[PDB]
Amino acid sequence: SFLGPEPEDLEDLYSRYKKLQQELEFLEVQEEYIKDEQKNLKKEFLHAQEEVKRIQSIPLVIGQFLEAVDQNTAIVGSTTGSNYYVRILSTID
Amino acid sequence: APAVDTAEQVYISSLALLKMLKHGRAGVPMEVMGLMLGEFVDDYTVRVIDVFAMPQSGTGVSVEAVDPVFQAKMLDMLKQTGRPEMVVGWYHSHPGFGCWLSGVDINTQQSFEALSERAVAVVVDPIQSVKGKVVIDAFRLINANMMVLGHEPRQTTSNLGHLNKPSIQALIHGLNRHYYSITINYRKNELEQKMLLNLHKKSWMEGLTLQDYSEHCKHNESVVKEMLELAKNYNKAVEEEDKMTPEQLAIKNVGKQDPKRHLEEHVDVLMTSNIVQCLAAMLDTVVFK
Amino acid sequence: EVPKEKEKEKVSTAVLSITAKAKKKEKEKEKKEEEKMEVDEAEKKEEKEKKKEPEPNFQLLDNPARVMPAQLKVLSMTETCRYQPFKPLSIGGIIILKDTSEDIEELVEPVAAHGPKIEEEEQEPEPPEPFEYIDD
Amino acid sequence: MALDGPEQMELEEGKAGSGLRQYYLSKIEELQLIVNDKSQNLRRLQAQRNELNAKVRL
Amino acid sequence: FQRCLDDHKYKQAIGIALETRRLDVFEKTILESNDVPGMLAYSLKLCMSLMQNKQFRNKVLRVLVKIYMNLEKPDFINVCQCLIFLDDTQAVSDILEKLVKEDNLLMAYQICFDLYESASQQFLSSVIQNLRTVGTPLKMIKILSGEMAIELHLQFLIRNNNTDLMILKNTKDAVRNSVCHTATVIANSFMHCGTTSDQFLRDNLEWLARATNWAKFTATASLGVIHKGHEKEALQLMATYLPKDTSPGSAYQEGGGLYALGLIHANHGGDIIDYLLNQLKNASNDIVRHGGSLGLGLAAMGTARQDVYDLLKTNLYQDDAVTGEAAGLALGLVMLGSKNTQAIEDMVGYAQETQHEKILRGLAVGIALVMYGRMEEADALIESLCRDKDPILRRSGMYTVAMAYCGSGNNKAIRRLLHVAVSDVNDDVRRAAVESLGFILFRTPEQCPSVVSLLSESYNPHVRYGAAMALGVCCAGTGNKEAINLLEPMTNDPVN
Repeated sequence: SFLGPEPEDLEDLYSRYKKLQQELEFLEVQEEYIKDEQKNLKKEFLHAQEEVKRIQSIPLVIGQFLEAVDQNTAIVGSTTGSNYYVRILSTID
Repeated sequence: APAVDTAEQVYISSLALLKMLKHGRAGVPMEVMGLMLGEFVDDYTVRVIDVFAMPQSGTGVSVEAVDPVFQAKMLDMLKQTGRPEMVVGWYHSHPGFGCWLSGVDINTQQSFEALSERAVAVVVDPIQSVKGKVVIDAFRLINANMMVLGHEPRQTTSNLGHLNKPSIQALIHGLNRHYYSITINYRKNELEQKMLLNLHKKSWMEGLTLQDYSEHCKHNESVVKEMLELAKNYNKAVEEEDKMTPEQLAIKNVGKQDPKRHLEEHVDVLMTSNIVQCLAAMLDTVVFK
Repeated sequence: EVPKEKEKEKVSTAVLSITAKAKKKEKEKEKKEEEKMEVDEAEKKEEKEKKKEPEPNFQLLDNPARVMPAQLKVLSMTETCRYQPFKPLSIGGIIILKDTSEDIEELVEPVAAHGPKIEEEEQEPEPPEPFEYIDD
Repeated sequence: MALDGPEQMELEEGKAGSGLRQYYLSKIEELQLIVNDKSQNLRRLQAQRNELNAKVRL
Repeated sequence: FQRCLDDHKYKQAIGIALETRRLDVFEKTILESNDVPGMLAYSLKLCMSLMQNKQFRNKVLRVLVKIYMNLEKPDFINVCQCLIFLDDTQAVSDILEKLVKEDNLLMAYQICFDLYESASQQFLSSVIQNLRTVGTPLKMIKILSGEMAIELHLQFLIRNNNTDLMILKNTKDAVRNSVCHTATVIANSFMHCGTTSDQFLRDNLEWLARATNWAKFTATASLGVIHKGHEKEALQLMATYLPKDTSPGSAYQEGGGLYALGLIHANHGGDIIDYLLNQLKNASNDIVRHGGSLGLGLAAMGTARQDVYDLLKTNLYQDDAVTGEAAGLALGLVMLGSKNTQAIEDMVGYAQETQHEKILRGLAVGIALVMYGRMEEADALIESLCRDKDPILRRSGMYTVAMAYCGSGNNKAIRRLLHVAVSDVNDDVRRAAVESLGFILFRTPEQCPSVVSLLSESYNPHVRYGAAMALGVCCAGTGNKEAINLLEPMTNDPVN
């Protein structure tokens, strides 16, 4: 037996849930596209790769690798009898 | 001042971008230039309808580079087809400097500048530009004296920036002073794009075409043998090989001639070839027989 | 705040260190018989700048409307305090039941303008005041 | 109400109306399941993407 | 529903009634709910949030206005929501006609002052003629036009005003003003909105002359917002710059003086509309005409007239570069909030015809205003624009969906913008798409930082600029915690 105000409170639980579900439906559409966004980012990537490729081509000097102190920078000795501490392009293995 | 002076976006047609690049590439390492033929619309749109090149020389990108014989001759052709165009400006390649103007470029830039305040010097990607994704920028060159008067800021306004450094801070100083990487957009429509997308008509036959079965069967056999070798190296590795730094990995998980990588390359190539070769032959057989 | 004023105050503070320092050093405590050294009388200089205070208060979220739990009265065509953006509900509250504006329904007055009756009650004087007058 | 406690009537008594609330809550319970897995799946793609972005920007 | 009726809760009733989608049920099957503020308002938002189907929503909102209209006290809140959302004359006309019977003159004014802020500016002009027939308790006209109304808000704005000129002075005095000139004028124009700060402009007359290019146009243009609804000073300031009184300086200054004039008097257009109309005919050329074209369309809102549409449409055909941009925006403003096939056609077709860049941008925003509260009907238009050959046309579609869908947040609208963005590497379409999302989602503004973050990560810094915008609009009245932190690394980044 009910005739109190309690069905108002019970309604609220449902009412909040329905709007929250709707926000998620916006996110459903976004989940499909984000898989597509990766594919476009890979396209941008490949065009962006052409930019590293220009430094990778001539003019180039040949050196000899002394040893790797770390990934991002290393110790090298160029073919001049001068040694330089220089950077590694995209952390070569 | 009631002066215009501002940054000019270049609207490049599809024939004009591909052609300029071609010239620039052909030209390496000698600096080569050529004129931009076009129409001017709007109040900062300079449109390059077409381009032609001035001959490849060790004396180019100088006032000496522009020849009256080639320019006239080229203009005369256009008339019979019935295309009226004005000299909107000039393009060039420097393949011994970046996508910035160089000292030799300055004399030519000045003459065109005086003639049309709406003639720019465009540096077109060759293969030397370190920051080269085929970024083309158009600049005008002023001097220091002009800047302090306040001629310099006008030029810089109304463009979206972007930082480059293909030749250290000296380039950057000139780059800011000029316009500072002016935005280039391209005029295209869907019909022109589609012609550029497909390699050839022949993909139709070729996509179907298979070698000899014997050779397919050989491929499968070659990879398997290769993979079998790598296997031993995978076995020790699996205990970690999620670790950062290749130097550290070299001892621990056999990071010297990495088995994960070798195995993944072998599996990808083998996979796509075997399926496509099976599919093609089998599909053709049902239609023909 | 503008820097111009700030420069003036920095120089005025400095004068003080210079004057105390002057007399104190001059006194010879190293050429009289007693030596307690004159190098220990080495003072330094000071200046004064100021900049606006940052202090986040009444923040439920970074830049809500900054909800007060406490209410105040604001007059028509004025913020005696300063009102905050987008509160449709907190403006109106309960209309005051002694003012010359009252009405048939309560809290029908968001910051989108409303004009209540004077049929219900008249007490306090009505002030009309557009900028009409100033314009023409 | 509950998912328990039988009682007579339903015509307008209102115990049924409250009882339906407990079933209304079952509907959100059906829905909570779809939503958590959608957040986890979006997250899966984001991890991969964040990793791709880092290379290009760099 | 009978157990629910027996409990006598209106709040429970709207929720169940909603599920059933039956109108008699929403009011209570035998009318027993008579609370006019509170629960009643809640339903209107509920119907919008869950449902994406207009037809049923328009019926519910309308039925709820009529059942209350019978009651002695109607509410002014309930008619204002229908009025924007439906773009129906009826909702406001129904409540004001019952009001005649009452002879609460006072009540009618209260609704009208409310109507002006809340409702579409263009829409109010059509409403006036029909209200006169049903009858009023005429006196209504001044407030509905917006002339009286604007003047009362001006006393509010001016007295409280506090914000100094001093920041602008230092930079202008120190070094030459050209680029710096732009910087000063937008900050100056925005800060002193609705207050007397004519003081700065008038003595520092020299300030505007030193400028060049577009900055020059922008400088004179900036004044109007500062002198919004001052009919006093507005004419005088603009005169110098106009050929009305000496020393016009240049075309840019004249064009900007007309734009400023159009801004000041807009939304109560009286004597000014006729002068700018004559000027429109007369000049019909570039830099001067831009501002005049723009102002003319603004002046027309809140009094209406067909004549302004035709003249902007001929001006656009002629292929003047500068003015074309203004023309496009102004066509969208005049026709607004009813839908007009001619407006949509002219702006869409003209884009394809011109290769001139200024004209294009202007149209692209323009098609969007006129579609306001169409909802689903806008879908067909955005898709076409996106399908089109030119990359610029693809940007114009994004506008169309942005304006139309507001007042809802639906699944349908979002999906196509995103579509454009992934398919194309292209810098403009990605940045464009992200902004429009934030508008659709601000009817549940919490969703927006999640979606905008994903897109900002991308290789193009272009998308990031749009990301910033998307957040801004969404949160613009009141925001979230999350929106501010997202924006914050971009402020530090040194990409400009």
